[PDB]
Amino acid sequence: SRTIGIIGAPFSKGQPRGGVEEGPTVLRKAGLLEKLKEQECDVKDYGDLPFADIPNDSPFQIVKNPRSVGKASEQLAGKVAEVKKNGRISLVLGGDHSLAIGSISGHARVHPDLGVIWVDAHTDINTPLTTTSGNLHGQPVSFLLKELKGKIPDVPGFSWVTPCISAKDIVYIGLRDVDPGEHYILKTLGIKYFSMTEVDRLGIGKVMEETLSYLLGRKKRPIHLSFDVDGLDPSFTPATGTPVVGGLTYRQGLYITEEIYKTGLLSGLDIMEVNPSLGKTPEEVTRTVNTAVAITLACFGLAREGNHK
Amino acid sequence: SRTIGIIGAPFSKGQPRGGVEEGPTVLRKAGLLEKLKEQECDVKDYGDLPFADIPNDSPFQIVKNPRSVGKASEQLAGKVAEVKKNGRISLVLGGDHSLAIGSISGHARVHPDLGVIWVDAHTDINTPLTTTSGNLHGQPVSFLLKELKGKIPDVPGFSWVTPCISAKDIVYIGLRDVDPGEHYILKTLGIKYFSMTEVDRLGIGKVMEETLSYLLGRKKRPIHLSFDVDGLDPSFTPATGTPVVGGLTYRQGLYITEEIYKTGLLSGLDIMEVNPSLGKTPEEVTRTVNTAVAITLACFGLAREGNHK
Amino acid sequence: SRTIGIIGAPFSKGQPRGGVEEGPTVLRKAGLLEKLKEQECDVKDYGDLPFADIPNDSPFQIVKNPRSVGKASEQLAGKVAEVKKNGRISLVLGGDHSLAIGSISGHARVHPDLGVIWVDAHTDINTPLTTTSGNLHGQPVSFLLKELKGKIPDVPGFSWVTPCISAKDIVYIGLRDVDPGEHYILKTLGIKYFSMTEVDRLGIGKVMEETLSYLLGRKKRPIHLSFDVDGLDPSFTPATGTPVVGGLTYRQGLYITEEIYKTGLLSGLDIMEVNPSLGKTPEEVTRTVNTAVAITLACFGLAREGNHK
Ligand SMILES: N[C@@H](CSCC[B-](O)(O)O)C(=O)O
Ligand SMILES: N[C@@H](CSCC[B-](O)(O)O)C(=O)O
Ligand SMILES: N[C@@H](CSCC[B-](O)(O)O)C(=O)O
Ligand SMILES: [Mn+2]
Ligand SMILES: [Mn+2]
Ligand SMILES: [Mn+2]
Ligand SMILES: [Mn+2]
Ligand SMILES: [Mn+2]
Ligand SMILES: [Mn+2]
Repeated sequence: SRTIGIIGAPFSKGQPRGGVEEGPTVLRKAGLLEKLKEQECDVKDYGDLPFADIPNDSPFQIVKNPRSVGKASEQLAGKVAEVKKNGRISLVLGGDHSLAIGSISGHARVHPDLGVIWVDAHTDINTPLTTTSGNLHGQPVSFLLKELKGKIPDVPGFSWVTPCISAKDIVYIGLRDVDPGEHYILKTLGIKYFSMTEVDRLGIGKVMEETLSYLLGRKKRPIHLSFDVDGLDPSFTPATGTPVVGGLTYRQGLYITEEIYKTGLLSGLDIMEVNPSLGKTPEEVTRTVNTAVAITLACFGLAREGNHK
Repeated sequence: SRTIGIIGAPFSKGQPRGGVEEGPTVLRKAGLLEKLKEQECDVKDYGDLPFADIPNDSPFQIVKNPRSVGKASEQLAGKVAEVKKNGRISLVLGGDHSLAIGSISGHARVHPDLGVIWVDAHTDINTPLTTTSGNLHGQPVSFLLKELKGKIPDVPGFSWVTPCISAKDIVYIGLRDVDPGEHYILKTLGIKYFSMTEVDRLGIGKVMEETLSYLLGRKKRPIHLSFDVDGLDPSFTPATGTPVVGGLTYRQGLYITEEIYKTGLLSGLDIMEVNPSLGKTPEEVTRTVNTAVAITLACFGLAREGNHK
Repeated sequence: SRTIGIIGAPFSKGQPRGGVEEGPTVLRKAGLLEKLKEQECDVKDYGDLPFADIPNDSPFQIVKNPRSVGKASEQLAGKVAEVKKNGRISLVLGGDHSLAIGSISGHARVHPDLGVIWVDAHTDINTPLTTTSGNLHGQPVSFLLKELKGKIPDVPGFSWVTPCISAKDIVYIGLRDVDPGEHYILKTLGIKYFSMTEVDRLGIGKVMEETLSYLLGRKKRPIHLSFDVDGLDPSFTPATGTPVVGGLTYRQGLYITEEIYKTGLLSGLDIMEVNPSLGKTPEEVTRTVNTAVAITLACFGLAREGNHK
């Protein structure tokens, strides 16, 4: 069938609010393993990677925690190749979406041919020289992008990085807050993206068919879904660090995942940007966490129409 | 025009929470008659059927209140034929969705040629031998289904039942919680169904056109819409006994009904599973009840674009 | 590029609740000017028109404040021609949707060839002789409509009015509460309209393409978008005087505006029916006001996918 390879990643130095490290914990305690098990799958729990804080991690210009971040992605990069090595799907319940540099790295080391689906309200493609806020959780893509190589400077922590995916091989879904420089990158590189504008025009039914035919048209290669919880409307996932209104509906989040699942080409998965601490009432934490589990499971089989052996 | 035949059915022994018997009451007191009247229709209020509790109604295996349930459907079965007999549309504001065995019975006795539209978050097609919870409110379809005859055992209360509708003559809309055995029945019998997955893919616009062309393609026969309030998202109908998230929007519920109305082939209608007692605030009761009325009326003419004589 | 011409219009005598006059104020204080500026546009703030209350404004039959209303539209009519005169888009943050008679007047005086997009949960096409409630905020269209001339009586305050737009030149979007007489006008005149029923059938993607091809098919003429905040669901714009459930989603409101913007044929705009006083919590005021700004800006360039110079 499809074997799962779990990697907990309680990292938060890719952005300001630390709580995001609570993700693996909360995710796990919400009953993620048993639920996957209730389905058809050999869950391999490679545990939570221990990250040793970098004592002297002085900024690169305005970029905070570069080494702290770059190593977490390096550590994670190795691991992710080990699970893809044991012929299993890599499942990364992350902290901040900066780890994406890591996930996609180890995955590519194995399947350099993969295709990416970036579900997120943000592009996360700012470079170390375009970032305004200066947080790394919003620049992962620019490190992975081949056509962007040369645009990216030499930052402490990422000597190891080698651009793996090309502009013609990633698709964005759920975008509604792109920085002026990120938009310039989007249109100039010719990146395929479905902002909330297109989801409204085509509906999620057409959006999914187009993303997948655009990705799996020529060849049937490995798929990597980087999933940022803030891709969905804050009424479904309120406990995120950077939420925007006009997001994807509970149902829309479930359609994407069921459709990706259905192709059976998923090789890598990451569930990012959830921070229970940032939720208002205790139920908003429940609402953001449960919704998160409700999506992971759909990726691994669960369909609203039913299942059976 | 189209004459209405009202039948109140305060039954609840098809499931655990009794409040569902409040439906006819609350429905009526919400001003259902006058509103229908405000439109074009001869409302015939055949009243609320008096159900005498069955003193000794011991379970059939794990199936509770079999006789209590089977007779309510038998009583109701008769009545429903009387209204279809007086050339009127049968309108059943029910209690629990177990009465469906009854509604569809008396209706079929008259128009054995009818077609069914099961709007519900659940299939309600468990047999007396597949039911896990063991409640009858989640097995009505298996009693009505011809291809299922032979699968259904001999249970106290339903000697009278004769499978009326066939697998190729019912359509499910709003499904998102189907039991492992129910799903096996769905796919094996080749039943037409639009789970929330398809509503997301095709949108309600295409879903309605496809359900109706699939049903009314060959011939223009009678239509029976069994409507379970939990078919809609619990933010619109929170006062239900078994609600699921990811449901149908207020607007989507209204589109189905306006489209069914527009065909003018509606012969039977049932509004089930509403239980005011199960609502949190007093307004959630108002929200679930009013939404319910807002759908009934659409079935009988009211259109968001307007009306006039 | 596209120059903006602002006209504040704190008018409320077109309906009962006065607060609607707070619109220009709240709108402005919410940072509307700077935000437009953040984009590409020469904002011309022609200020808030001073309206002198009419001491003796006795009703015309059941029509309250006729002169008070008719002059506000006359005053506004002049002004709107001045901004269209300075080759700028007319932006009218109004009070009650009765001012529409005015906006569309001065605009037409300049571009008698314009096309109209009436986004609203209501048709607002009752005549002085069909109006039941008797409020003018729900009859603006009947004064502007050519085919309706002759149906409209001679009411104090509007001798100046000359029907500018024809039945084949306006489109309604977001309708869900049309009076029996308004519906009769709709169907008889052959007016193009997309009630919530059609938005559900075609989705907003098809709705926008059809409205614009129906309007801009033959010729590429000026566009006037009259925007009533109650066109959207009261969960997005709760602080309105006459809100209805089943409305347009935040996202749907944004799609319309981005699509209208994209044609680059917008010449006139009005943002009506917002009344902060009528909101429950202080945040519902924030929710209704911010949502309003989020739409204005989309009309003038802001796109969820991004922007840049
Ligand atoms: N435009 C923002 C992007 S924040 C992105 C956050 B997240 O990882 O959740 O997408 C910046 O420059 O930090
Ligand atoms: N799978 C559940 C179905 S409960 C159905 C409830 B109702 O009538 O509301 O659809 C069971 O076996 O009882
Ligand atoms: N049918 C109502 C329409 S109220 C319309 C209000 B508004 O301007 O917001 O659309 C009447 O006759 O007053
Ligand atoms: Mn992200
Ligand atoms: Mn994000
Ligand atoms: Mn049911
Ligand atoms: Mn149900
Ligand atoms: Mn209006
Ligand atoms: Mn309105």
